[PDB]
Amino acid sequence: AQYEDGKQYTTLEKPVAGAPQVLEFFSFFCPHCYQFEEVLHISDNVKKKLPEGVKMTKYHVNFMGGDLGKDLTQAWAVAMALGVEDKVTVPLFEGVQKTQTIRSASDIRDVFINAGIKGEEYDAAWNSFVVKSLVAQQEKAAADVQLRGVPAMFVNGKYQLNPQGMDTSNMDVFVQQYADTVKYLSEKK
Repeated sequence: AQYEDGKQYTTLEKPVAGAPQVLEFFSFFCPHCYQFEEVLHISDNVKKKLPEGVKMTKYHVNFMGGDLGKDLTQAWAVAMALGVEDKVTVPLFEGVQKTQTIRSASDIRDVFINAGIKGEEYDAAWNSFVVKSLVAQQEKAAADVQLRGVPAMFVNGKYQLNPQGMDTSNMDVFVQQYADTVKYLSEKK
């Protein structure tokens, strides 16, 4: 087969009912995740290959970066609640990995302020129970798939992407293979 269970993807031994159709996990501390988002633009290219209106979900994880890592999971919940992911993803990645200026929860807040989210609005969302619920959803989704590494992509709660053996000598060819593979997995019956 051109797509083989155990090679380009794995079938979860314990599938997850009700899971998002396309579910990515990342950490702003995760170096491959910086490449995936800032250089390869994996999420955007998967989106362009799936039908218009499929739900893609992207969650942050707690198991990298200790205290600040868990602060970033709560900040990502704020980003999802306010719908400002496209404004803060680059400065959060660069603040953690490029300039390394994000060292406290206040430094995270500064990134939102600089991106145009008013301090009053960020603070209200940060302390809101809507955000607490999104934090819980992120933790539960990770536990549902027994998540131990990032970046990770899961399709229909049933399949995990395995990019590790794919040819990465050409970054556009690799991104296309990745997206075509997600599309194939989404179409499995």
